[PDB]
Amino acid sequence: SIAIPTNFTISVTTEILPVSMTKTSVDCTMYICGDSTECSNLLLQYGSF
Amino acid sequence: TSNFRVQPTESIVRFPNITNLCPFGEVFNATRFASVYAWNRKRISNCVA
Repeated sequence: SIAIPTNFTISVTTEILPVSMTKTSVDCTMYICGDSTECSNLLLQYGSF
Repeated sequence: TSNFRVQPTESIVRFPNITNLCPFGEVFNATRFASVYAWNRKRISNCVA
């Protein structure tokens, strides 16, 4: 027993692929210390984090 | 390279236009002082300290 199609169909299926995220950057002293020169001295004591 | 932050131009200070002298002179130097358990809590307001 064999089943053979007679009339075909053509579909269009969408596909979703991310390619990139939102490019982001950050600065410690503005984030961590906030332009304060008292914290700017403390932060550098923690090495090159 | 780094973060550019515009240096502040000058310093601006604003305080309420009140110049009443606080009664601390007689509060600390009061003649009679209460006991430890019956401490007389005093509220000071509307005066420059």
